Amino acid sequence: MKYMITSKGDEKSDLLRLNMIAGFGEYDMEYDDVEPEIVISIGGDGTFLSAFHQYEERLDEIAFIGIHTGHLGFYADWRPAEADKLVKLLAKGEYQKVSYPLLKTTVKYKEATYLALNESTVKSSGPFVVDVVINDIHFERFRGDGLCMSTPSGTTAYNKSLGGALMHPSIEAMQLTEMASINNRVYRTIGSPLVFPKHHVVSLQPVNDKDFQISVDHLSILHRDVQEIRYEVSAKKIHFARFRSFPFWRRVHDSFIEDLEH
Amino acid sequence: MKYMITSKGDEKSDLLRLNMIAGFGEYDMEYDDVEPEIVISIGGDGTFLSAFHQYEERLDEIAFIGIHTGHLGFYADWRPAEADKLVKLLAKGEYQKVSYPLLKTTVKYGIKKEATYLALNESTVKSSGGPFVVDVVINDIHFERFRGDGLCMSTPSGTTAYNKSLGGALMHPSIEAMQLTEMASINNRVYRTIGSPLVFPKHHVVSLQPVNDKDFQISVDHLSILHRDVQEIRYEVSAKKIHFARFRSFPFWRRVHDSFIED
Amino acid sequence: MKYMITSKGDEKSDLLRLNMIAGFGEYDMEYDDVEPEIVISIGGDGTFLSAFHQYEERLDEIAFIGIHTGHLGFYADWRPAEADKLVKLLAKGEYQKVSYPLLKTTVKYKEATYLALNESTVKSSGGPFVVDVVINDIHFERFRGDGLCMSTPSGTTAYNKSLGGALMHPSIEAMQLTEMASINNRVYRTIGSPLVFPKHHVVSLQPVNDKDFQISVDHLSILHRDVQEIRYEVSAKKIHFARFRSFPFWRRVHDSFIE
Amino acid sequence: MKYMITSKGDEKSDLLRLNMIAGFGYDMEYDDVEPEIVISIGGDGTFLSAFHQYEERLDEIAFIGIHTGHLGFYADWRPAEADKLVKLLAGEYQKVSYPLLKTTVKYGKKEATYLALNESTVKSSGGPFVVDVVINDIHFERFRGDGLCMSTPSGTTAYNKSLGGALMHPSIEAMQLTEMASINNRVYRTIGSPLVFPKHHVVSLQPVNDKDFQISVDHLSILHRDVQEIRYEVSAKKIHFARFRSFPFWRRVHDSFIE
Ligand SMILES: [N-]=[N+]=NC[C@H]1O[C@@H](n2c(SCC(=O)NCCc3nc4ccccc4[nH]3)nc3c(N)ncnc32)[C@H](O)[C@@H]1O
Ligand SMILES: [N-]=[N+]=NC[C@H]1O[C@@H](n2c(SCC(=O)NCCc3nc4ccccc4[nH]3)nc3c(N)ncnc32)[C@H](O)[C@@H]1O
Ligand SMILES: [N-]=[N+]=NC[C@H]1O[C@@H](n2c(SCC(=O)NCCc3nc4ccccc4[nH]3)nc3c(N)ncnc32)[C@H](O)[C@@H]1O
Ligand SMILES: [N-]=[N+]=NC[C@H]1O[C@@H](n2c(SCC(=O)NCCc3nc4ccccc4[nH]3)nc3c(N)ncnc32)[C@H](O)[C@@H]1O
Repeated sequence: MKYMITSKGDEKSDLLRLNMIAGFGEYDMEYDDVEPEIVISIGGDGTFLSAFHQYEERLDEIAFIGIHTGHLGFYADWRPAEADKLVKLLAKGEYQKVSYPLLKTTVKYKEATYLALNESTVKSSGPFVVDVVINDIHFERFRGDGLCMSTPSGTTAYNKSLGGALMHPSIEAMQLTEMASINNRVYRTIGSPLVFPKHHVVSLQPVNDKDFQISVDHLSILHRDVQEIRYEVSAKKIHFARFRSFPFWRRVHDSFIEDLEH
Repeated sequence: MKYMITSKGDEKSDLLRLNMIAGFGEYDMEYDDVEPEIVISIGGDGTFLSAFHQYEERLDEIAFIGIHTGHLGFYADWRPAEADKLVKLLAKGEYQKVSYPLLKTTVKYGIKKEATYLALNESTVKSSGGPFVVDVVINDIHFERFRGDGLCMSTPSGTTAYNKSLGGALMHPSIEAMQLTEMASINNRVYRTIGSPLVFPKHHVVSLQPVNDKDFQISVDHLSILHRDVQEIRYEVSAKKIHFARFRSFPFWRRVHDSFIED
Repeated sequence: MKYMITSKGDEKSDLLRLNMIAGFGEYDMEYDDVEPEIVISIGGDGTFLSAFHQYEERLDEIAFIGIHTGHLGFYADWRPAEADKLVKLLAKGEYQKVSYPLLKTTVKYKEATYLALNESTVKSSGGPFVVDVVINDIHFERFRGDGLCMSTPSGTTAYNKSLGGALMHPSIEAMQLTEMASINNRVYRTIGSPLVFPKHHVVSLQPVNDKDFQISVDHLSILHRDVQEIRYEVSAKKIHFARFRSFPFWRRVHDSFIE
Repeated sequence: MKYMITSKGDEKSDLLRLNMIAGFGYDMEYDDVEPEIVISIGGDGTFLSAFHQYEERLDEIAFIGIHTGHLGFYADWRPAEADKLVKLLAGEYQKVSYPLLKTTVKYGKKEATYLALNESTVKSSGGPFVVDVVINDIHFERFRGDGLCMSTPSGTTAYNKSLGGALMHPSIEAMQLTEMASINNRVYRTIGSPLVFPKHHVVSLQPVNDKDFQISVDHLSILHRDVQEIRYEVSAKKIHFARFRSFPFWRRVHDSFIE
């Protein structure tokens, strides 16, 4: 079937990319970059995030595959030495598909919609002060650096560094974590990370400042005259192609704990 | 239908209990503390915790109701003044049922029989005196070697309890999962731990296996007893769920708001 | 003696400033913004930091007084109405001096020294922040996250607290280093815990690849390019406060975060 | 001079112990009653016992730590260097002193005083732990949770570390307070952040309802009934180490947690 391969930029990612295209030359797989069914990412998680947003409009007919050139990633779980096996396994078209939940970021000032794979942070452009609304009701009023709404697969990313909990991707939910919150007498926050299920809307409403630095995954720009920032578990899901059992907790173990065989 | 009422023990709770019983008497409601279909807890979350474990063999045929006599609890929603409105909505059967996930705790010993436990809040494992050292095995795969005070596995509804004090994340009780939080992990070179709380879905099994000491202080909610000659402690989301009689619409996040932020 | 008064810029601060100078000249008080011995800050903690950075060269000859026009701060403690008796006591020279430790920040590439009253943070200029933490000419860890924060004892109740740092009394001559979203994994293992360093201890931050950092000293943040080394140590200079009443540090902490 | 050696219990410690004593068969006499030099073999736990065993004469005793297992913060030296320590001990060495924690327990009778090398903790006797934290005769917060930990500077790398506390260099004469599973709701509001108190500061823990507490001092933990007040302050007494080579505190922290 149709496929394509993305690259990080360095010689290593480019060389391996050309190798796989050559390998698929002995199989009935039409190389296409405008309408593929199998997107392969070579490099790191950042490279995977780019490939996701590059084809976020066709997540329905695309199974993503990750290859890490450097250290082991959570989206890039295939080794460069296993590229030969990858080509032969991809040829038959035999693979189970695994779907991960996504985050729907809606900004209201014209309504814009963004799909997050890892997280969607909201900072200020001075002091960051907003009001957290959960399903059309007041929960708290945040003051600090910002807020981070993470996906299950994204819990191991920025969410982890912010003290958030690690959540298995089989769970369809989203997690809200604080970023350098100041818990004084005036601005009281929950402190603890908050995990929201489907059909739950987290609305971030401004207090006095309308300019907020809204970021989505690997993309961070400045939005102007913002009135409301909505968050909910998107109906859209990213599909992966598995040929080998590589448990999510193993990837967590090999990343943060230890990797004895490497 | 059959029902029973549990009381905290104080005057206000016992007083409210007697009047509710008399209230149900004016309808088709039989008092039965052996096989109740409805269990009403009057007091607090701790009192509600006792009522749960009192009928943990009949959770499939029981809809629980909580009434707080003091401060607001996550299980005891109803106000004592709403007891009159409660006794009538129950008699008519004008209510829906909501279910929260539970935690299954299996304790295996040396070959003596294993013992299983259900938790509404959480289940914790600590040492019997010295250092607490266990191997955390996730789905038959080793994850970390833990050294510290203990480990806490919490239910979704139990996240607002001991879990939160330990730095755990607050989960919505609709989510079928379980959360593992550390209790003062040394987290060094020899005993490297994840640090972050772990949220496990259904059909996932967390195995705690002894390294040296085989005696552990195992706690389930309010109950905490010493277990000797332990070879394995298994955690997994139970297939059994606790059922709540729903009348109003009290948001879980509002209860969190009223308890930790402001009321 | 030779004094001066700084203002936030608002109407309330400027009015109270003029109402203070008028009562100042009523006594033996020569206004001097060149050789001051008493600096009165009117506004908030942010206004106080400005008054501090305005006279870093002569900190050993100046006693500071903070008056909050807005909310109560750890520096601006005096009330807008308590400025009446403040004029009298300040003229007779009865106040006691209280000294707080300061943080020295040196950027290396000809060096560039900075003094901080609250803290000094180092973040990346866009990409990931990866540096090597060197304690006393010995490597301690390789950090990868949003950045690091070296806080003064008096600055612990500020940004340091938000980052999970500890609150230490300003009578302790030390500096505290806290992490900013450390990834803390295999190849970038970090201590996690906030580190408190005494005097004569030097914390050197060294780049790995990118040498462009967003160095921030208190209220200002400069995008330093071509950075080779960032050194932190407890400065020999200390800020002096004119003590009139008795307002305990832990009491100020209680009023802020505990209600 | 007079000396003595304590053992952990395992064969690795007792065998190494007997080998060292034979090495002083110099002008060194084995005296466990009035020693001038105390050598601990095993781990930090073994060292703690040796400390409390000779807390009567801390001013005239230099301690040496040897770890048969993994590296400790008090048990510095590896058994491979045990021989070189013998020749060096028989007296070319300096003396390093670490601060200690004084714990005072009042009842409702007399009072009890204890010295801690690592930390002192106070927990409940079964139910919820609820106390009032009083700093210098001034109320600070009403704590509710598992307990509170007051740690020495050298004890920060122990229980304090696991509780999310800050790491302090043992040259800083202070004490650190950390929380144990604080519920931190609207009725029981706590600071959350660890608190570092200097000398001459008294932290008083006062009961609210229950007066029975599980008070621990280092490795010892006993139940105290009818407690009226638990006072914390930096002790005037210090523990003396016999410094041989140069093993920095931060390097020792690195080898424990970073590696
Ligand atoms: N790969 N990539 N590109 C973007 C992804 O990086 C992840 N991320 C980020 S991006 C948010 C940000 O403000 N970064 C500021 C500087 C920075 N970016 C980093 C990216 C990776 C590791 C460290 C970083 N520090 N920060 C952190 C952090 N501290 N620890 C861990 N992961 C982070 C985040 O999930 C984002 O999706
Ligand atoms: N006064 N003044 N100006 C500079 C002071 O800001 C204090 N600070 C800062 S400055 C870092 C920054 O630029 N953060 C972006 C969002 C922000 N800026 C703030 C400034 C003051 C209070 C809260 C802020 N949040 N952040 C935080 C934070 N999260 N919690 C607490 N205090 C913070 C810090 O102590 C510094 O000395
Ligand atoms: N060695 N020795 N024995 C006494 C010392 O153990 C230190 N400690 C303690 S004692 C507190 C306690 O009663 N914990 C429950 C059982 C326990 N003891 C331990 C000792 C070392 C590591 C883990 C432990 N868990 N806990 C912890 C902990 N989690 N991480 C690190 N160090 C701890 C404490 O500093 C005390 O001085
Ligand atoms: N009856 N009854 N209640 C039992 C419930 O107490 C909750 N819990 C516990 S029980 C564990 C324990 O033995 N802790 C030390 C003594 C204790 N018990 C408490 C009960 C409530 C609040 C604080 C407590 N401290 N600890 C804590 C804690 N630190 N913060 C918050 N909640 C806690 C836990 O969810 C358990 O289900």
